[PDB]
Amino acid sequence: CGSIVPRREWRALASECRERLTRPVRYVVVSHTAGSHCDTPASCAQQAQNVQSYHVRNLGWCDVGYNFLIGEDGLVYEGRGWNIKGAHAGPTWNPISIGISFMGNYMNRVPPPRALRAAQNLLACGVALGALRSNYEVKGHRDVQPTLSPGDRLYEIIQTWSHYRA
Amino acid sequence: CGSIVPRREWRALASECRERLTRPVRYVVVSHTAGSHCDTPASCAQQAQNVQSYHVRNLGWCDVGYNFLIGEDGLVYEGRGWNIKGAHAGPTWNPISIGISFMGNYMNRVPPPRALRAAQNLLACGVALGALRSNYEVKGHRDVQPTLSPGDRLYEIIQTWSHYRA
Ligand SMILES: [Cl-]
Repeated sequence: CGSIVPRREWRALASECRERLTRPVRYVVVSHTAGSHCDTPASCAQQAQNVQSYHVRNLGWCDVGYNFLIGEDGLVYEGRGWNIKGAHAGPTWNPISIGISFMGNYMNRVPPPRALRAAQNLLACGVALGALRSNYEVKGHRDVQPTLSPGDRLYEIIQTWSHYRA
Repeated sequence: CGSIVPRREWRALASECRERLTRPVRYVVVSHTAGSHCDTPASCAQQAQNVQSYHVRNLGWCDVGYNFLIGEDGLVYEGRGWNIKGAHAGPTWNPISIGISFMGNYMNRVPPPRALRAAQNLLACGVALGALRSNYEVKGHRDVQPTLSPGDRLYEIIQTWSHYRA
């Protein structure tokens, strides 16, 4: 499901994280990377590489912090996946959430419809696989942490999603 | 289920097809367009437009002949959809099948894994929706019509699919 781009396909470094999420997960936190935007499979694969590079080598993390990344190419990029706890929303929310991050800065841009489609489809695939609860709740990154993420315009959109709860 | 680029998004001309398929459909016929390939959302949306233009304007069909198109950008493009009979495999197979076409020429190229993923994912959602049978069968275009489509290399791959039946 999701036609998710797997780790090796975007040339990811090997994970070394061990902490597992306890399925089914009840929460989904939507962020933005506040990094560069990308609109092709080649450029978004490079961008997921860059995001992981910063988390791995500079911040010293066991892997890219997000469970999944959404490109403006309309594709979902595998981060830590469904079963591995992320590092994207702080110690309160990391073990009870799935963190999906839109690659870009969305204070003054909206992501394209195909990016939003990929995100909602990804969440449906998480329900189908048992990784998410049927009644999962979507939160903005700014609703759980002091941050402008996921950006004003993207935040406006996710507030209209049927599973969003402030 | 599934993420599909809708007709209006790739700026399709309005369909005038009326004849319906009978759910659930038993057969899926995999073609290639034998035309240009594309690996970005912008270029693949244009390519779906070009394919439809040739079918509608030159061949005089009611819409693009394919039920769905697959781009090398990794996205699925809505053709006639799940419920409308296509024009892709001749009068014997058109009324009993779903026609999916990889946009490109795959005599000497393989489609990228993300294109293959998009096609397999699309068929799974067809089953989930009830548009396809649980036990649908995948055929190559050359298995039902005299043609090189879907191309030697693509044909080699679909023969390895679990629902393939020569
Ligand atoms: Cl970490």
